Amino acid sequence: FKGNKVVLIGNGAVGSSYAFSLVNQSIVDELVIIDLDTEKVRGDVMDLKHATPYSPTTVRVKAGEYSDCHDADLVVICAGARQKPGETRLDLVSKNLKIFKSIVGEVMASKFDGIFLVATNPVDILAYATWKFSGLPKERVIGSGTILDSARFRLLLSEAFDVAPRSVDAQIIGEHGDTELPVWSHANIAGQPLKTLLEQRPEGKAQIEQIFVQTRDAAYDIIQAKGATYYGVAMGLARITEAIFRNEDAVLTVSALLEGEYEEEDVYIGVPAVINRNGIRNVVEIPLNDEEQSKFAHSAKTLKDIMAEAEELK
Amino acid sequence: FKGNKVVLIGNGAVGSSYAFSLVNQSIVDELVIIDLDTEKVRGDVMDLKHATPYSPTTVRVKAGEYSDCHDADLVVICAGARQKPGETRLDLVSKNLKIFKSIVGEVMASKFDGIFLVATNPVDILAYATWKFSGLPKERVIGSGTILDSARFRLLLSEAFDVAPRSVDAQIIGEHGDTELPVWSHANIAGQPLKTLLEQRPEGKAQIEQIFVQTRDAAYDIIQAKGATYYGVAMGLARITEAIFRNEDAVLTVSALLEGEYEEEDVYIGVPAVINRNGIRNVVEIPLNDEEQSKFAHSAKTLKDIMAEAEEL
Amino acid sequence: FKGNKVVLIGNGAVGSSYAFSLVNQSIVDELVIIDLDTEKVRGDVMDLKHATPYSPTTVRVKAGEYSDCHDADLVVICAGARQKPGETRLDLVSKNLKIFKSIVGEVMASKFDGIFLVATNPVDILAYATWKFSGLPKERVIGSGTILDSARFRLLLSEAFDVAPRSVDAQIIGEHGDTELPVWSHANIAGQPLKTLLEQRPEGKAQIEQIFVQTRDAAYDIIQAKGATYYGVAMGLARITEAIFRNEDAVLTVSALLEGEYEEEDVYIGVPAVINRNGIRNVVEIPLNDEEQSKFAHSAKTLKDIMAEAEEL
Amino acid sequence: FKGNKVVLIGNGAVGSSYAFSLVNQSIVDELVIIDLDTEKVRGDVMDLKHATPYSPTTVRVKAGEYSDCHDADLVVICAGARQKPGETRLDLVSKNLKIFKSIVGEVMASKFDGIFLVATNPVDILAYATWKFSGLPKERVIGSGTILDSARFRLLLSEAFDVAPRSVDAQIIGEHGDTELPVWSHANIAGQPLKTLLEQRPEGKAQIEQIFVQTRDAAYDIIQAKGATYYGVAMGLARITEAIFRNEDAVLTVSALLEGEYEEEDVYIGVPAVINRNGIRNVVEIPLNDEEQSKFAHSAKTLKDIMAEAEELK
Ligand SMILES: NC(=O)c1ccc[n+]([C@@H]2O[C@H](COP(=O)([O-])OP(=O)(O)OC[C@H]3O[C@@H](n4cnc5c(N)ncnc54)[C@H](O)[C@@H]3O)[C@@H](O)[C@H]2O)c1
Ligand SMILES: NC(=O)c1ccc[n+]([C@@H]2O[C@H](COP(=O)([O-])OP(=O)(O)OC[C@H]3O[C@@H](n4cnc5c(N)ncnc54)[C@H](O)[C@@H]3O)[C@@H](O)[C@H]2O)c1
Ligand SMILES: NC(=O)c1ccc[n+]([C@@H]2O[C@H](COP(=O)([O-])OP(=O)(O)OC[C@H]3O[C@@H](n4cnc5c(N)ncnc54)[C@H](O)[C@@H]3O)[C@@H](O)[C@H]2O)c1
Ligand SMILES: NC(=O)c1ccc[n+]([C@@H]2O[C@H](COP(=O)([O-])OP(=O)(O)OC[C@H]3O[C@@H](n4cnc5c(N)ncnc54)[C@H](O)[C@@H]3O)[C@@H](O)[C@H]2O)c1
Repeated sequence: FKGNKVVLIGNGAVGSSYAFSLVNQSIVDELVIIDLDTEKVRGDVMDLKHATPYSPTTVRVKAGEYSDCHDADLVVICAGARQKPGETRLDLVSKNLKIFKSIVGEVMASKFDGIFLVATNPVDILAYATWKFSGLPKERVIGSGTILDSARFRLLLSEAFDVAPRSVDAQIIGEHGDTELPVWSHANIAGQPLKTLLEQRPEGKAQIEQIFVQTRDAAYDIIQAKGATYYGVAMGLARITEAIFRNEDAVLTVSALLEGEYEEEDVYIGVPAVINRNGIRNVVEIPLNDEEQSKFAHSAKTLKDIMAEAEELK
Repeated sequence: FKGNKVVLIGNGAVGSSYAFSLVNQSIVDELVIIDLDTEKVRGDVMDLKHATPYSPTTVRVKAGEYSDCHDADLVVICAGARQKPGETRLDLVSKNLKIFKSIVGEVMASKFDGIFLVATNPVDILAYATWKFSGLPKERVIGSGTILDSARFRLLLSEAFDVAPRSVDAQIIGEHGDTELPVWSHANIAGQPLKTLLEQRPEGKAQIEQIFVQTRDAAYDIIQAKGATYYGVAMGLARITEAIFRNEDAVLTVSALLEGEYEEEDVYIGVPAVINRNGIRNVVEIPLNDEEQSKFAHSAKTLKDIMAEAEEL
Repeated sequence: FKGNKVVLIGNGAVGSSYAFSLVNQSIVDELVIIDLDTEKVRGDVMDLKHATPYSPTTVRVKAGEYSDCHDADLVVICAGARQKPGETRLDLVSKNLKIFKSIVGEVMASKFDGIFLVATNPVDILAYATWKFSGLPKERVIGSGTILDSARFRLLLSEAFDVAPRSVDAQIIGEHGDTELPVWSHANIAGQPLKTLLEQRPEGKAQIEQIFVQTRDAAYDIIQAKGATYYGVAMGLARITEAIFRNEDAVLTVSALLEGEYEEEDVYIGVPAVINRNGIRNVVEIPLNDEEQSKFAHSAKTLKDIMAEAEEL
Repeated sequence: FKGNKVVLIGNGAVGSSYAFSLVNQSIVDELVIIDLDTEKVRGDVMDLKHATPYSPTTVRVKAGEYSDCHDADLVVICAGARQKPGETRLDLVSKNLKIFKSIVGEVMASKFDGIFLVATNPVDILAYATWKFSGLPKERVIGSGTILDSARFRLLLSEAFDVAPRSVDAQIIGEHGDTELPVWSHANIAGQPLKTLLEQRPEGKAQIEQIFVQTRDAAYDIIQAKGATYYGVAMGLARITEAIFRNEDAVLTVSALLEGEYEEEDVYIGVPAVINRNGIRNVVEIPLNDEEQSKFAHSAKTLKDIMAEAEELK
C-alpha cells in the first residue's frame, strides 16, 4: 500500500517551479529532487519543506539520488540546457540528448518501472529519446508537448472573447515549437466558432494572425523580457501529473508516440491523448481540415528530419 | 458586485513566488503586479497568465501601476532590499523604511482603502511603518511575521515525531528574527507534550535546542545554500490571503499591533491573531510560561529599541 | 468588509443536498436556511454544522428567517411541490407560482438586494416569475435550467466514448423538460464530432436517439427508482454558486432571460451564459443548425404559451 | 497501475451521503455501491453520476456486487439497522452483528485484500467484529469512532470561543456513545486552555457541562428533530478516506484496536491514531489526567462487557 512518489530530475527554474506547484496542489505525497547542483537542491528542499505545513494534504519533500527511483511512480525530467535570446529549441538537441542518455541510464539502473514525464527542450525529440533510451512502453513515456502551447492559445482567446479560460476549448498541436499549429476548425466557446467570429471583425485576419503569432512566439517574448520561462510549463506539468495520479482519462495535448495516428509513425509529437494512472491510454484522433492536415504533416516531417540527423539517436 | 483584487508591489523572488502560489490556489480572481523593474513584470505576467487556464477557477493577472490600487482589496508588499549571507534582517531597516515611505504614500494617494499585507524585512518594523505611514486602522495592516517561523517549527517537529505537519500544533512568536521564541508550553500532537517527550530521549536537551536553532536560523541556512528564500514565505502569504478572502476567523501567527496584549504596547510583533475578511479581528492572548514571558518581553523591547532609533519612524 | 452569505429557502431533498454540497466545497463562509418545516431545519443545521470542522475553509450554518436576507448575497430557492411518478414539471406551475409570490415578496420586504438562484420546477417559468415578482434586473435572477441536463448529456457521452466527463464539451439547451434539445452541432471531445462518430456505429442512429432520450427522461427514470432526484441538481446549483462567488466569467448553461438572443424575447430558457459575481453578465449566442433552430423556437413557444395562461403571471 | 477504488456497502441515508461527499471531493476515481435495495442503488447511482461532470477530477460511480470487491482498495460499510428516538447505539449490537457476519463473509470470499472502514452502529463493536470476522491485520480495519464526536466538540467550542473550527484542537475519545469523554486537559485554541477559560465565566461550570452534554447527546438531538443523522458522519468518513488515499500520516480520532495502549487490550475504541495509505499506522498515546484516565477505562470496560455478552462474537 505505497503512496504516490515523484522524482524530479533537474531543479532549475522549471524544476523548482514544478516542485512548488506540487507543494501547492498536493497531487502526490512524496517528492524527491535530484540535481548535479546539490547545494541548490539542499536550499530548495528546505525552502519547499517550510511551505508544506500549509499544503492541502501532506507533502514530503527530500533531496534524493538515483537509487531513490527504484520505487518511484513518476520521474519528471527538467534537466538540461535552455535557449538564449535568438535561439530555437531544436538548437539544443545535441547537448540535451547527451544528458538524457546519462540520466535515463541512471534511472533504469535503479530498477525504476514507472512513468516518465519530460519537459527538457526540444521536448518532442527528448520524449522520443526517453522512450528509445528507456525501453519502456510508449504509454509510459510522455512529453509535456503542447500542454503549454494549448494553454497560451486558450489564454489569448479568453482575452480576445472576454470569458474564463476554462470556457475556451482550444488546442495547439504538432511540435512544441515553430512548426506548431492552431486547430481553428475546433476552437470554440460553447460552440461559438472563434476564427469565424474573429474574421467578422475589422482587420480580423490580422487579429487571427496575431493570436497565433503570440502563441507560437510566447517563449521568445518571455525570454526577451525575463530570460527564461517556467511558470506556464510548471503548471502544465502539474496538470499532467494530476491526470495520472487521479486516474482521470482526461484528454490533454501532450507529446505522444504516433504509430499510425494522423498517418504518421515513429515520432513523438503534440496531440490530444487520454491520460490516466497508466500514462497515455491512447492518442485521440481528431478530424483536421486541409490547412491543419498540411501543417501537421510538415511538423511531423520537421521533427523526423532532425531526429534522422541526431547521431545520439543512433 | 465586485470580485477580489490583489495588488502585489515587489515582483522579485518572493513576490513572483507569491503570485504563482495565487495562480495555483485561485484564492482571488484578479492579481495586479507593480515593480520598478517593468521588464521583469511584463515577463512574469505573461508566464503567469499562461498557467491560468489550469487554475481551479479564473485568475486574471496583469501589470499595473499605483492608480490600480484605488479599488484593490489587498496590497501585498514584497519590495525592497534583502539580506546578504552574514547579515540580519534588522540590518535592512533604514533602506527599507525609505522605500516604504514612498510606496505606501503612492498607494494611499490612489485612494486605496483595503488591507495591507507586508513581507519586506525586517517585517515587524515594516508592518509598523506601514500602519503609521498609511494612517489605517491596525486591523487592516498585517505583517507576515512568524507565519513562516511557525511553519518551520511545525515542519521540524513533524520530522522529529514522524507525523503529518497538519497534525502538529506548534507556534513561534516574537520578532521574525533572532529574538523569536518557541511556545513549548503549547506545542503538541493531539495532546502529546512535545518538549517533555523530547527530553526523554538520549541527549534530548540537545535535540530540543537543535529544533529551535534550525527554526531560528532557517533563513540563514537557505541563503547559504541558494542565496535567498522565497517558497516558505510565499506559501505563508498565500495562507493569510486565504484567511482574509474566505472570511475564516482562522487563528494564525502574524505580525500584529499590540495595545496591551502580553503587556506590550506600540509594537508590531508575531502573535496568534484571528484573521477574517476585515483583516486582523483581534490578537489572541495565550498563557506563556515564565521562560516564554521572559523571551517575549525581550523580543518586544528589542524591536521597540530599534524603532526608537529609526530616523524615518 | 463583508463575507459571502447564502440564504437557502426550501430545505427538502434538493435544498439540504445543496447545503451539504456547500459544506463540502466551502464556496461561501455563511449559509442560512429557511423552511416552513422548522424541525427539519433545526435537525439539518445541526448535522451540517458537525461536518464543518472538516470543510476546506470555514462555513457557518444557521437556521434563519426572512429578515436574515437583508444583507444576503445570494438567495437560492428550492421550496415547493415536486412531481410524482407520471407527472411533468409543467404540471406544477400553478401551485409553485403561488408559493413564489409569497416567498419572493417576503425576501424583497427584507430589503434584499442580491442575486436569486432558482431550482423549483418548472424552473424556467419560476425563474421568470422570480424576475417579475422581484423587479430585479435580469442579470440578478438565474434559474438552474439545463445546468443539470447538460451534465447528464456529458455523463452519457463520456460513457459512450470512454473518457473523463470533463473532457466532453456538450450542451443541452431549451426548457429544462420535455422540449429540451441536444446541441449536436457542437458536442465534441477535443474536436471529435460525437454525432458523426456515433452514426458510424452499427445502429448508430439508435444510439444517438437513446443518448438523448436518457438525457431528456433522466428525471423520470431516477424518480421511478428512488422517488425524487437531488444530487445532480445540488451539484449544478453549487457549480453556479461557485461561478458567482469566484467571479469567473465562466460559460454555463442556465435559465436566463432572452431579449432578442436566438430571436426570442420575454422568456427565461436554458442557454449558455457568462456567469460572474454580478450574476448573468450576458447570454452567449451560438450558431444552431436548422434542426436546433427549429427545436429551440418550439421550446421557447411552449414556455411562453404556458406563461400566457398562468393566472399568477 | 490501478486507480483508487472504493466499494460502499449500505446505501441508505449515511451511505448515500458519503457517496455524495466523494463526488464533491474527488478523493477517489471509482466508487461502487452495494445494497440489498437494488432500486435505490440504481436511482442513487444515476443521480450521483449526473453530478460527476462537475467533480474536481473524474469520479466513476456504479452499482456493484460482491465480486467487485476483489480489487477494491477500501470497503466502507454503512449497512444495517439504525436507532429510534429513545434508543442507544448498543441497542443494535445483535441485529448488526448478524448483518456483518454475512457482509464481511461475502467480501472476503471475493478475495478482497484492502482496508475496511465501518460506520454501522455500535461502531466500535462492529469495527471489532469486522476485524475478527475478516482475519485482516488491525491496521487495515478502522471504525469511524469519535471522528464525528471530535468534530461536534470542536464545532461547539468554535461557537463558544468564536473562532474557526479549524483553529480549535479538541478531541473526544472512548466509545462513540454514552461513555465517551472530552479531553479537556488538551482542548485549546493556539494554546488557550478552553476549560480554564470557561470556568472563569459566570456559571462557567454549567457551560462546560452543556458543551459536553450537547456533544454526547448530539445524535439524539438530531434524531429527535429529523429522524436520523447522516451529514456529520458522511463528512467524517470522507476525512478518513482522504487521509488513507492521500497517504497523510494524519492523526485522527477513530475506532482502533488497542493492544496495550492506554493499558487496554482486545477492544476497538475511539483514540487518536496515525492514518495513511496502509490504514492505521499506530495508535497515538496521549497523557490523560486522572478524570480522563478514569473515564477512558470505564468506557473500555463498558464496551468489553457488552462484547463478552454478544453471542455473535463467539
Ligand atoms: N517544455 C517546455 O514547455 C519548456 C518550457 C521552458 C523550459 N523548458 C526546458 O526545460 C529545461 C530546463 O530549463 P530551466 O530554465 O529550468 O534551466 P536551468 O538552467 O534553470 O536548470 C537546468 C538544471 O538542470 C540541471 N542539470 C543539468 N545536467 C544535469 C544532469 N546531467 N543531471 C541532473 N541535473 C542536471 C542543472 O544543474 C540545472 O539545475 C531546458 O531544456 C528548457 O529548454 C521546456
Ligand atoms: N517575511 C519573510 O518571511 C521574508 C522571507 C524572505 C524574504 N523577505 C524579504 O522580502 C523582501 C523581498 O525579497 P526578494 O528576495 O523578493 O528580493 P528581490 O531582490 O528578489 O526583489 C525585490 C524587488 O523589490 C523591487 N523594488 C525595490 N524598490 C521598489 C519600489 N520602490 N517600488 C516597486 N518595487 C521595488 C525590486 O525592483 C525587486 O523587483 C526582502 O526584504 C526580503 O528580506 C521576507
Ligand atoms: N431544477 C432541477 O434540476 C430540479 C431537480 C429536482 C427537483 N427540482 C424541484 O425542486 C423542488 C424541491 O424538490 P424537493 O425534492 O426538495 O422537494 P421536498 O418535498 O423534499 O422539499 C420541498 C421543501 O419546500 C418547503 N416549502 C414548501 N413551501 C414553502 C414555503 N412557502 N416557504 C419555505 N419553504 C417551503 C417544504 O417545507 C419542503 O421542506 C421541486 O419543485 C422539484 O420539482 C428541480
Ligand atoms: N458511526 C456514526 O457516526 C453513525 C452515524 C449515523 C448513523 N450510523 C449508523 O449507520 C447505519 C446506517 O444508518 P442509515 O441512516 O444510513 O440507515 P438506513 O436505513 O438509511 O440505511 C441502511 C441501509 O443498509 C442496507 N442494508 C441492510 N442490510 C444489508 C445487507 N445485509 N447487505 C447490504 N445492505 C444492507 C439497507 O438496505 C439500507 O439501504 C446505522 O447503523 C446507523 O446506526 C453511524
